[PDB]
Amino acid sequence: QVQLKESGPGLVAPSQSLSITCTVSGFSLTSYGVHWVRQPPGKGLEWLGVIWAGGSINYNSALMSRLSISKDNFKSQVFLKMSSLQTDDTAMYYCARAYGDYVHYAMDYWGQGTSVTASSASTKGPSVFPLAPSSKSTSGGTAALGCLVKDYFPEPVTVSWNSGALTSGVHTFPAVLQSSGLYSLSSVVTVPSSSLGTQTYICNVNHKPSNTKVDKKVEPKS
Amino acid sequence: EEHVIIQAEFYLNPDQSGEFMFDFDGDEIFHVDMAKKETVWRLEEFGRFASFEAQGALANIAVDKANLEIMTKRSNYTPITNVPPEVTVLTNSPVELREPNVLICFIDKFTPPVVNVTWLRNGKPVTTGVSETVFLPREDHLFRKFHYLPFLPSTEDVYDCRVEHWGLDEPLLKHWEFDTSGENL
Amino acid sequence: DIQMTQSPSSLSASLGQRVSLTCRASQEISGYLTWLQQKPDGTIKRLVYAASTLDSGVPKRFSGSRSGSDYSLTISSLESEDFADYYCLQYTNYPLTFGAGTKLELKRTVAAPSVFIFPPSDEQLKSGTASVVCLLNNFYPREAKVQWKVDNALQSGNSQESVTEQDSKDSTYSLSSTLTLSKADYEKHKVYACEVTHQGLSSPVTKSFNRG
Amino acid sequence: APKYVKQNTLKLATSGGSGSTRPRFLEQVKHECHFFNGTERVRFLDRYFYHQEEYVRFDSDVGEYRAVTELGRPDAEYWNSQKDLLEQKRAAVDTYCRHNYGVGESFTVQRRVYPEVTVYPAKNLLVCSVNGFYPGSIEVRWFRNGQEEKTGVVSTGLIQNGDWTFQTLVMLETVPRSGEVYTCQVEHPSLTSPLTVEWRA
Ligand SMILES: *[C@@H]1O[C@H](CO)[C@@H](O[C@@H]2O[C@H](CO)[C@@H](O)[C@H](O)[C@H]2NC(C)=O)[C@H](O)[C@H]1NC(C)=O
Ligand SMILES: *[C@@H]1O[C@H](CO)[C@@H](O)[C@H](O)[C@H]1NC(C)=O
Repeated sequence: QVQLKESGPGLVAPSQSLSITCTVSGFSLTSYGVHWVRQPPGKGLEWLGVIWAGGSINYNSALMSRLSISKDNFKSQVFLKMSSLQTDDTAMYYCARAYGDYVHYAMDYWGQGTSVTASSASTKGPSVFPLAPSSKSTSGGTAALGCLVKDYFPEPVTVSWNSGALTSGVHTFPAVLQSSGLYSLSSVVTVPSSSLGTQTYICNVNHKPSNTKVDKKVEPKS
Repeated sequence: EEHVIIQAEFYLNPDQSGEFMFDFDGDEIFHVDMAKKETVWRLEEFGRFASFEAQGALANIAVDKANLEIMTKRSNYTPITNVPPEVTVLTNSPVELREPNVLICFIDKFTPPVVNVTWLRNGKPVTTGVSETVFLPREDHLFRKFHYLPFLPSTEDVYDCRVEHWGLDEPLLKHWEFDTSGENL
Repeated sequence: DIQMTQSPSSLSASLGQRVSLTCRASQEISGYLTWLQQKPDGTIKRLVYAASTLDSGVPKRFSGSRSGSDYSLTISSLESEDFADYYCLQYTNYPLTFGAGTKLELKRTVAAPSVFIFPPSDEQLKSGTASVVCLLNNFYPREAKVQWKVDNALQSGNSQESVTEQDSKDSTYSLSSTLTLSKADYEKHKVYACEVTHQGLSSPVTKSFNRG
Repeated sequence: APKYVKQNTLKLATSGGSGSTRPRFLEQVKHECHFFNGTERVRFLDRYFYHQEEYVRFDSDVGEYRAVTELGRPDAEYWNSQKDLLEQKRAAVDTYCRHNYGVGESFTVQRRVYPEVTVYPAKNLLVCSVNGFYPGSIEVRWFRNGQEEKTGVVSTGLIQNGDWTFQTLVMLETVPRSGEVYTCQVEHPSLTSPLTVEWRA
């Protein structure tokens, strides 16, 4: 029932505006307040602000009014505006619930999180190259196939296997920052070698900032 | 789990407030009045079907006081967090003009078990005709309380439950009005 | 601004064991402290609020406590799901300030990595670049050494790796070392190999391909 | 003639140092009884608290006191050493839980109170108010022209009044149209037959 979900642009150029919305369901924005928290990649958590049930707002002084938090009770969604975006702002933005209009009401339910990257670089679709199983007898009955997602910007990328059906024994690796400044990652599955001629292994890559959705089949070459 | 019968006691310092009450699925069976030293059935009928010696409940509060000193010392006098209350105001039956009704003030999810509650008809304190429950125990081990005010609805009367608690900066005013009955829900 | 400093930074313990985090406040937060849990996928679930008030869907093994300005989360009977990142949070006055965190790791028995190696794809070769990938699957501990020898020659750069989180089921890590060359620099050799050094391996395991 | 029986609160173990708009200090004790399949399986749970933190707890399923925070270890160790003390706490499943169950079964378990059902529109959505019933096991259904509507029902949940009665509001998110006949159906153990209340445009 009680749910909060963030939604906003994946890629915002610097010196522009960042507008994120926290659509909530399960409770009324006329009795609960909504906080804003961001988490830079690898670093800790930073509190941004909060608009309470009765509309009173408290911002973090460090943010130098670059913050504008508004609310629309009837449409049950909270808003967030960041101005004068610098490279430091690249992080993951959350929202959380709190009762009443006083700081001593602890927050409880959190959102899923949304990624926002502030860079002048353009969005680029990923290139999906297949990692063939090949090998020989590949140990005693195993097999390793996988997909390689190379040269994309920015994050994130979501990799399913067999349209989600195959999940057991899957490792999708965290991205790395290539020398060019783009990202690159891979996803692998460990499947029985006997099933290499009697099961189809496709990987589905979704890169929302470039609307790139590629479905590449990984067929052995032996 | 079908039913649960809880015997709940607590003791608070320096206020020296004690409580001894029974619970059945969230509602109070009876509590022992510390002032008059008698059992107080939440619904009066109960007393016709059962009894309880209230002097035995006092001995339990004595041990509670003892244990509280032990605990307080064994924690280097670590205080309690003033956990603010959660307050909504609703009516017993759907409001109909000129029909007897009751305004209920639901105070929930707070601790310490100390609160000032005052009804306000049109901005003025309501003196007589108010009932109130003892502090009811929650399962997250905070507290919950009920304050009642029977009334006769009209369009010329606004009400407010004024709750003061140490977790708050200012008193909490929850406003009720005939035009806006179910709005909060 | 109040300062929140969490003590155990990278604690690592075993299953069915008791751990304890310490969060200490520069000023007095007067009991307004919450404990948060962040599984690696981003999910943030609240465990304890107001120093030691247990949230609804939290087992009784989780336990908050306070002595002075010292706040302690104590997870008893450590179970598999209880291994994630943990933050502490003050909310006595704006601004709200978080602790630094605490990576909690499930220590298990040693596991040797099964080492696989992947040739570059035909699609990638045409594009003028080439990437060879070496995968070390289901190993423990996280500490492992991977080395690229091209034609029996140790390569230094163009070697970028990536480790996963601890698997929720089998509690092992996985590593992906990717060596990148140009289509020109690729066709200039024949033997590409991958040398893996780990605790569970008696001696380095080397898988290799000869472009054929 | 029926007498409730109290559960003795046990003294802690003397074992601590010292130190120091006024700070408050709270100690709670909850002797709770849990009943399953009527009176067949009974779990007793002699719990001791400090503020909102559980310190030490006896479990009838465990048979001895076990600490819930490290500060409760002295107390759990002190109490389990007393041989006679543990026997009473183990027999409490019968001595105290079952005894107090039978004392109040008439007015607690077997307590039935008719609801009062009321239908009105507000906000144009339709509300089915069901007030003053015990117990809380209740099912409310919305029918739209003799066709149950399992889509659009936002129930406010069970709302405890505090006077051993519950209330609840089930709202149906439907355009009232015209000539249509909406019906609210209430099933409750205090009734002999499912109540229905109609409302026409
Ligand atoms: C209940 O009301 C009393 C009286 O207003 C409050 O006691 C006062 O507390 C202030 C500090 O908050 C003191 O300066 C006054 O001297 C106190 N007056 C008396 C008569 O004691 C009390 O704080 C209120 N309780 C709650 C929980 O709000
Ligand atoms: C409940 O108790 C009765 C005895 O009164 C027994 O026959 C029945 O099997 C029990 N049911 C369950 C689910 O334990």
